[PDB]
Amino acid sequence: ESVIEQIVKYARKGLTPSQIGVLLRDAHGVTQARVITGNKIMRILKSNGLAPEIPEDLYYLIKKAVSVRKHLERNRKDKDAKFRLILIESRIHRLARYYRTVAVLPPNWKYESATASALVN
Amino acid sequence: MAKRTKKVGITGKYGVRYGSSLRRQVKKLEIQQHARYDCSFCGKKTVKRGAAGIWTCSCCKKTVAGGAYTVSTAAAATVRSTIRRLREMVEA
Amino acid sequence: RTLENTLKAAFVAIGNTYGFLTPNLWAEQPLPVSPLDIYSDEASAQKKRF
Amino acid sequence: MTRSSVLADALNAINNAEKTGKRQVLIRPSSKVIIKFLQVMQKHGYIGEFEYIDDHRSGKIVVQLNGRLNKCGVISPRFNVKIGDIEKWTANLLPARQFGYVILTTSAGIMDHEEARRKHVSGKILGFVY
Amino acid sequence: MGKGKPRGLNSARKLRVHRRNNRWAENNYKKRLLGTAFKSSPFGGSSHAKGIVLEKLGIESKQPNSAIRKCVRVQLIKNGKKVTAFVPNDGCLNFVD
RNA sequence: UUUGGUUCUAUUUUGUUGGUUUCUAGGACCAUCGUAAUGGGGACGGUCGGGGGCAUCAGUAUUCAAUUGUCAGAGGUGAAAUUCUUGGAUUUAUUGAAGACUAACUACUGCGAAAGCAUUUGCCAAGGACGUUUUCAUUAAUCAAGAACGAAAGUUAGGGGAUCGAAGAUGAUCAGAUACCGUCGUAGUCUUAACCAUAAACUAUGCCGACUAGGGAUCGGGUGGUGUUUUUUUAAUGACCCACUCGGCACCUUAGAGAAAUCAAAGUCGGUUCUGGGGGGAGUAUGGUCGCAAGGCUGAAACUUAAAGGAAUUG
RNA sequence: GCGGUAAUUCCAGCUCCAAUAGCGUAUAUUAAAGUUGUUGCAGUUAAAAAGCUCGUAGUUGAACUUUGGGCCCGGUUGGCCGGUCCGAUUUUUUCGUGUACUGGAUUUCCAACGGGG
RNA sequence: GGAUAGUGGCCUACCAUGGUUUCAACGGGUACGGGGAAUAAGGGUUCGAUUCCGGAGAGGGAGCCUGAGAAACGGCUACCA
Repeated sequence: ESVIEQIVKYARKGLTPSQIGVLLRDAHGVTQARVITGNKIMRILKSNGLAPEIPEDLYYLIKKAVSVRKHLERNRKDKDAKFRLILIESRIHRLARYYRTVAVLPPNWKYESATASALVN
Repeated sequence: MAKRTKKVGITGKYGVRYGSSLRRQVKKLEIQQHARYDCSFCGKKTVKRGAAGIWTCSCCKKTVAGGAYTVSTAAAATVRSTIRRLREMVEA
Repeated sequence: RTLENTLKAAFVAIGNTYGFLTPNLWAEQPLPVSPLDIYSDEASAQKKRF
Repeated sequence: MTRSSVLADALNAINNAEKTGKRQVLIRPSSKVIIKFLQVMQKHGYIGEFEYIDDHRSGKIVVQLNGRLNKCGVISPRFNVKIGDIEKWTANLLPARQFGYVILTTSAGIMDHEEARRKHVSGKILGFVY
Repeated sequence: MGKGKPRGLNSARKLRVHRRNNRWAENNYKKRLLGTAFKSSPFGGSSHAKGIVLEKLGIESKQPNSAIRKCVRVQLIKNGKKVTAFVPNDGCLNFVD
């Protein structure tokens, strides 16, 4: 039903893997790729496509947390007065643990990386 | 850690006495002098204290001025920003 | 107990706890003792008019 | 957490509120539960608006119930994905005496207490119909 | 409902068991701070008089007695009048007022 | 799964054991042939703010200072005095350095997990909103122990130190004041470094989820309808006429509950944890852990009492 | 809480009576006391919401099953006697005694079952 | 390996350094454990005992003969009370 409506609107299977496929190989951004086009076409992808193989995604969540952490770590080293911000460092790093428990259970190498992937990347 | 409980750092030298406050200061400056510091130039965690106020990089061999105990302080960093603020405005 | 006899009920073991005195207990009691309204009678409703 | 408890309480409060009907989201154990009660005729029917390919699933429940009062005097959740009561076949505590039934979820399918004795049974009580 | 927990499983339900034990207000296994015992016979040789309470008045005649199960406390004498001699051994009930 | 091979198993036809070799099922090794290997949070675009840290910058004090000018008071309160005061004050004008705070603005107001946070202004970087239907497609939800932050005031090193300001100094009160009241005054207030782990940390309402009444508009965005102000005249908005949605807010305000007073949940009966004990003894003893210490956490007994308490009434 | 002089509570005997070959009193224990709450209770002001958070060992399980089957269902298989319950009856009676019957959680092994977690 | 009627760090050589415990181990205190006893409508609390059953003793403790069987109240050895 939901998938069928978009099937009439778009154009057709085979073509849709190729259109999406380019943007992803360029550099990640599953959400981005997806807002381009020709949306009526892109709309079908969850509804029909399994979801592609990709670098990043499970890693993205951790990657961003570490990205943010380093910047805040300078602001904790300088002046101590930072009472609000510090908890945020504690929230983000930790939001990565919180995701890390379920995300570890289907695949291999998420277990080794995810522990390590605080304060490295 | 060590076989230590709290944290001596230096303290064992003293033996027993000296007191919490006195030994704490003497711990802080020297243990932070010892702490691996990145050289500005290479970026390797080279810097060691050659002497009081003398800092040297093991890799590059550039030697630099700084605090006696620590490579750097807050104070020195404040001075550098204000001169730069003055300098910027004059230049435009 | 006296209240039960007059109600024209002979035997009911009614576990009233949580309070000593008396006007509040007597005040509580007409209220289960007037609205009955729960099953079989509920089925019996259908029929109307004055 | 669940949705199941919300269903029993929303009907009982509504009977008191005096209303045309109910709408709520259904959920998976919650749709399975409902049907049994109707069969004993506490409720005329229910229909889920959009049974197929939909995010939530929402159930419009046809009430039995006003005009004058109702049918389902009290639906009060004892367990209903709430709290972890247990019943044995032999150990049957229940309120009401008789006028009312108990719903047990069992290995076989659902049913009333009285039918459940004829099979034998046990499970966990969902709620008490008085 | 129920009780707070669902009785769901996997090493739960254990928490409430701890609460019952901490919590029991009165005196525990028996009491023998001082005391009990159906006759505990103290031989006493102090006869004295103590006061009573704040809102009344009166002055009871009492006799203090030293117990076999070592303790000296004030004991009340029941009945009107009394005489009590050599020690003697007078057996006490140990009721609470 | 069908169909053949290659290795293992393999009574055997042989009294017998024996030496020597396949194929059939099963297992193994496979080729042929013939079907699957599968699905709250984030992401992008975004907006507010008083989210935090640093810098910049303003003014408005008073003190201090420099200077004016000029007499006999000023200061302060119920009343006074202490104080200040002819060596020229104070009040007054202007200018500088210092100097703490952000009046007016700031509102039933907004934001941070909370504690809290308010000059404008810049720099780095977070977070909740919406709107998307992109990803995990229910991924989730709470949690003793663990760990993090945690006002103020204490504490400690070092800089600054204006009014203020315990303690403490004189004065008045007054029977007594170490009191309120007045003057004076130090650590403190403040800054960077490091500790404290507590408050009437309050929304006296732990936190997560479902339903269950409306009503006035407040802020953010989004769907806008509509035109106007308002700009400019293709055109789109900051506010607005005028609805709707989403999240918080709070009041106004339900009736089933709430002792109650009240609440709209503290309602109808949830997920989960901590924790309660009649009051005084007691958030105390003792031991442990932690802390520089203050003290904080953890945590009662002999004993004593016929009450403590809440709310509502009538004096 | 009675006794500050005409005491309904002392002290003496009449009377009234609960109970009655027993009776209360003390101690121990339990009910009531939903006052250890599972059934059966509180945390705005009653003792009591942890200041708040980040997470876990451990509570729970998001739109109609299908395999397996531990928790599930459905039928059979053990618990001494004594005591407890139901009756004969037996000792002049009777409790005792006495016979016979009826029930027993739990666990074992076993047909069969598939909502849920 | 030895031992014993027979399990076996029960005991003992050598090699391994282990194994348990936030689901409570180790440790401390408690005015036999089960079958059962009274409560109370049920639920649970309480009680665990003299009797039945199994366990442990004989003033305290260790060892040993005899005998099928004893680590023995009515056996010894023998220190101590």
